[PDB]
Amino acid sequence: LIAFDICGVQPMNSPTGQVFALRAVYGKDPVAAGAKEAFHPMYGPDAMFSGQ
Amino acid sequence: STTTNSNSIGRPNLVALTRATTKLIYSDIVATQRTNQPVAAFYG
Amino acid sequence: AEIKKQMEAGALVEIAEGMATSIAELQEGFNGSTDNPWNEMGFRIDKQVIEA
Repeated sequence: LIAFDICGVQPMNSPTGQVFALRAVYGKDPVAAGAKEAFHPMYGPDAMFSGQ
Repeated sequence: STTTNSNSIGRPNLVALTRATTKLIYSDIVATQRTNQPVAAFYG
Repeated sequence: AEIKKQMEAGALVEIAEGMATSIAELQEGFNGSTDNPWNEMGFRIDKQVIEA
């Protein structure tokens, strides 16, 4: 076997658990259509957001 | 403008657990003594 | 694609810039100023559930 050398495990201590995730979001409303992710890895930052 | 509308929650606090059971009152109602045989016989 | 062509061709050039002190200094109504809010940001926090 390949074991799980190539996967996360995070074993459960209760069936059917869940995972949370945090996105930093700019554009006043963190929950809005079109709001943007502050640290998205593919998309660059709005270099002028805090400036001009 | 992050508010409680944004935050997601893991699970609730149970706070309490209740079981609905009959208060069983028979000990104070029936005189009794264990039988050690398949049949009991009382004397009048 | 068209924007990238103009960008590559030098017609459009990436730029970023800071803000004049005279604007930033009174941002949010200082000295009786008006219609000058700050840019704002936050975070969200969402979740995924896994069935066993």
